[PDB]
Amino acid sequence: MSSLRHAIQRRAHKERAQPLERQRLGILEKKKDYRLRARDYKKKQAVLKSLRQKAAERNEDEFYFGMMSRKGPGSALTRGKGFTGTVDGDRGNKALSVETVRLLKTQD
Amino acid sequence: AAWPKAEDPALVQELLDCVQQASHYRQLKKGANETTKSVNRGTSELVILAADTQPLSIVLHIPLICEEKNVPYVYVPSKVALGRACGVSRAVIAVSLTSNEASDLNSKIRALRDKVERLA
Amino acid sequence: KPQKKETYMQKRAVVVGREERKLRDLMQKLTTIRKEKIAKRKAKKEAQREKLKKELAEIEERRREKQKKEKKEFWEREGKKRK
Amino acid sequence: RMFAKPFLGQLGNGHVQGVYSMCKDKNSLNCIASGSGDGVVKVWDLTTRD
Amino acid sequence: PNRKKEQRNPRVKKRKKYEEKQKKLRSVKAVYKGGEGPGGYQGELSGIKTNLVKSVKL
Amino acid sequence: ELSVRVPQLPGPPDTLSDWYNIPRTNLTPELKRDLQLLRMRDVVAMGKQFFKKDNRKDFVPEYCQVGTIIAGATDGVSGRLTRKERKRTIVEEVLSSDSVSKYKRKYHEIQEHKKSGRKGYYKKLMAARKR
Amino acid sequence: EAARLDSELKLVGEYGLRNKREVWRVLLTLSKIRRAARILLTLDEKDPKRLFEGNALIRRLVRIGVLDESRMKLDYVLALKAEDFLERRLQTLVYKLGLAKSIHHARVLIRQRHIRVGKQIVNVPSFMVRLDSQKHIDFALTSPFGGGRPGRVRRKKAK
Amino acid sequence: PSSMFFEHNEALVPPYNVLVDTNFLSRTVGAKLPLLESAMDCLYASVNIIITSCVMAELEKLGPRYRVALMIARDERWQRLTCDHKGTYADDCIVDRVQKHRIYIVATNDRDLKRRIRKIPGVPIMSVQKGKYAIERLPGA
Amino acid sequence: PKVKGRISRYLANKCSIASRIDNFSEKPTRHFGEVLRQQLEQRLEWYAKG
Amino acid sequence: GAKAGKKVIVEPHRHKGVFVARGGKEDLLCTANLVPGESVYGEKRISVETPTKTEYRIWNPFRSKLAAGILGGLETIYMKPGSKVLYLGAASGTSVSHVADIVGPTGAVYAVEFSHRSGRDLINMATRRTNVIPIVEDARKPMAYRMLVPMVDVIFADVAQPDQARIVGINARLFLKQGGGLLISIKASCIDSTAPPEQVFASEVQKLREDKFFPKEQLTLEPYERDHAMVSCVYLQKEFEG
Ligand SMILES: [Zn+2]
Repeated sequence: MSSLRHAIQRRAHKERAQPLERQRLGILEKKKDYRLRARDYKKKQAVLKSLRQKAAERNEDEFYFGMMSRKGPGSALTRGKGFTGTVDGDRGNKALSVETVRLLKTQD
Repeated sequence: AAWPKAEDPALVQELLDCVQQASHYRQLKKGANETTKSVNRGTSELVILAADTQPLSIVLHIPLICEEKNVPYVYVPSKVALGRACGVSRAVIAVSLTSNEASDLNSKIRALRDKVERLA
Repeated sequence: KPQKKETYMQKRAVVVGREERKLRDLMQKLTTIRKEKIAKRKAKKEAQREKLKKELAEIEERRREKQKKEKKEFWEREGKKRK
Repeated sequence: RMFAKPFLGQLGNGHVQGVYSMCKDKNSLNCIASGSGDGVVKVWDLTTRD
Repeated sequence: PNRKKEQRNPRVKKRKKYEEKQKKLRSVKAVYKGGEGPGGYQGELSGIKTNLVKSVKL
Repeated sequence: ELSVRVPQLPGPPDTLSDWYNIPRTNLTPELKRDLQLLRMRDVVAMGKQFFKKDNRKDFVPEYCQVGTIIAGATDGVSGRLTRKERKRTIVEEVLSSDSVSKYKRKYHEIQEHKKSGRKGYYKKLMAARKR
Repeated sequence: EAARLDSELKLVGEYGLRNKREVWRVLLTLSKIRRAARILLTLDEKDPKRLFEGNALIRRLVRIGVLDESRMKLDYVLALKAEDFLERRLQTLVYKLGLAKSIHHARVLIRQRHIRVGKQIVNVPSFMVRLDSQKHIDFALTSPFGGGRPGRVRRKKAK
Repeated sequence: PSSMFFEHNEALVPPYNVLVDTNFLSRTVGAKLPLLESAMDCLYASVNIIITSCVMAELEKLGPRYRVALMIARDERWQRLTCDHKGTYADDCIVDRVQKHRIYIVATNDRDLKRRIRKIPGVPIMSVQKGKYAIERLPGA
Repeated sequence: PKVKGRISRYLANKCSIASRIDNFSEKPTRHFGEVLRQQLEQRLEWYAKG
Repeated sequence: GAKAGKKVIVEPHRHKGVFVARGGKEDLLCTANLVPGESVYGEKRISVETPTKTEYRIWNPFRSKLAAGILGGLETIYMKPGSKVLYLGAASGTSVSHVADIVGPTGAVYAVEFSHRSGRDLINMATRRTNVIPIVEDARKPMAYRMLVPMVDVIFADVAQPDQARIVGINARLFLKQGGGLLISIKASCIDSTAPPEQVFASEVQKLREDKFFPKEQLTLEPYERDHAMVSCVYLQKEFEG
């Protein structure tokens, strides 16, 4: 049980460190750090597998009405060197009319 | 002017005996300013006021705060007897004896303030 | 995309004073200490919640064991009555 | 038949044994009395039935 | 096993158990603990919450 | 005697009729700083004084009014802020008070604990490998 | 049961007792006194047994200072309690008379022989102090709070 | 509530207020056992012993076979707590009363009401155990 | 110093006595204030001997 | 502490007419001042210059059992602005000023004091506030002020008497509307000094129920006063107004 064990039965076992001749390579990854690494990789691969399923089973004739108010991801040919697959969003700025810029420049 | 005046038949001496008991128990504040500060801090359980005071307006000003805080007050007829009962070697005209959560004096306090509430 | 040119609404911005910058820095420091304190309190409460759920699961295991024992005692008494 | 609800109340705690005699006051309007089986009588006032 | 300096004396253990169970009581109910101080009324010193009803609904 | 009337025909309430007309909050940036300070007043007195945990989603109430304690006539020697301490906002009083170094110390401990292993650590590991 | 554990812990904390054996000891003598009071209430009023035995019981409790001198009925003798008995103990009387700073300080003083009850020093903290003997609790003459030698750590320091 | 130190009710000091249920009352008349005398002999203290109108209602709703227990309940020297609710259900009446005020000793004998009032901290349960009464969760007795 | 605060406390005591005497009378008097002013004057003479 | 000159903000409470002024390290309770620019008994008050005449006055819970009950957390206090309040036990008019500041100019507070010098202080503060009328009479005999008190909505009862339930029963039989709110402040050491306070409170609640009230809330206002309770009850109904 738990009362049938001495304090030397309860005593913790220490963890060894990376050798000092090899400490420049980083920390010695043990089971806990390996579990963190494996959890992050399995999570990222699960998201990527779901994205690959969604890109495979895509209707080529789909029509949402946000397509008339968004700029598409395009291709590398149409966009150019600045091509990421992400749809570009708006930063909030807008082209500003001349009367309001006349007001702002009088204030400045 | 002192309408809750204590009468003779073994109520003044019960009051002064409880006063001496509380003064031994260190649960008692002496003098007009200390009675006033104890009533305004609300720790007071009962307050004894002398009635033989040269001009009585001092032990007339204390009952207003006692009636505002609703604590019992009672006049004993001798400030010399009140000082002798406290153990002061001076004449005391106002005595307020406080409350504590654990004592055996509080039974005397409770019976005394029942008699005083019947006196009022 | 992080904008690289400086717009006119960024060029015309007023340089803020010293007292308002001291108030801004104080508000930054207070909001960070508040966020760290809230995260610590939530971690402690989640630890207490998981300990409570462990002990609740142990109590439910004991309840299922006593329920099975009382069920078998009752049906052992009734199976002799229908025999 | 829906609003036929005839029970209104009960005078006090009642008696200990059963009520074997009772009599109203024919001059007043709220004076009742009732004498029980253990020989105790009670005078009730109908305005305060508590 | 190794036991505590508190556990070697049965009075001091029951002193520290009462000090911490009187401390756990203030976190549930409200103790009186003296009225207004000598300084007066410095406000309700730890918050006032408006949408909290703490009365025993009879 | 009897005159031609003036014809005066051309949402949420402005003033509360039941609370003696508290005006609606003019949500200035100073009042917003004051309300953030009031929801973080547990952090301000750093553990010396804990507060009732009132945590709604919006800390700004609908009706407020920024006032000033005038005077208790019984206490006026130490229960009275001096001229060099009567400040404009509440955040200015918190900053003029002490333990701003205590806030900075706790902030730098939090900053070390949050920069503990994120990316400068990995840049240092990569440099020590490449050397 | 949790009610018994919390009640006995309140007694052991509020009066600086050592264990629950002292609580059970007081509860046993209180139950004996209260059983005698119930047996005397069984009889009718103005029976000579109830009259003289109840007067003996009430005079005994008033003389040992538990029952108050105001209330002297056998119903209040039934309404007696263990908080009143532990209040009549000596250790809480030293704490309430203020010779000691806390109840554990009072137990420490009574153990190492500083206070005296009347004439003789008292080594036991559960000494049931009577009402007549309540006033004569003070520091003994051989104690450094009473007089005589300045004491032990004082002697080692003044050498 | 005030006077509650961690499931220890400090509000109950003698004279003990004891609520009586119909099961306890029928069984204490059935066991040839005097009610106030046996309660005082159980607690060694002066009881005042109360019966709600739901309890009197259930004793009256039981037939004329229980007329003796009805007269025993209708003894005059006991307090009658009038109830202001609808159903005349003694269990919920007793539990609501005890949950509000919590100064009472509940005297029952049914295990359903006993398990229902064991959940709330600091109420003793008095039950007749064929020779005398027995008080369950009172620490002073 | 100390004598200034001592005279301040004594003056506060006698001013409290004078305030309650002048207040709680119906139509007040003069001679009790005269007595207390003589007492303050003889104390002003008393502190000079030292 | 809550020093003079600190900036606080003043938000409404859950109750009507009461506000809570919070700021910095101390949140306190206040009511809108009826006569602005003057304190009654030397209390701290709160001036806000609206974008002058607006002032709030701080409500001491250690001095007034109503503010102690509000900070304890009563479900309602029955006194909205414009509701008549009969105050019994209006000793010197300290909390009566805050009740009058709650009920505002269109309400009325009938403050009954028995002693005469407390009556002088009450007549002074009711000279200041024109909606509190002072009645120097014994609250045990409500036939004296039946010309003065019309049928009020709320009764406050802060009398420390052993016959407190009978006093409130006859005063509410004479001057309280059908379904009338009241708050009674029970002090156990003055009701029954020997008995435990929870038993004293249950006995006083039972006496009110015999005197035809229906009790709906009860709190022991413990961090402000020892062995005190505040019982809220409705006269002759179960709901408050109708
Ligand atoms: Zn019922």
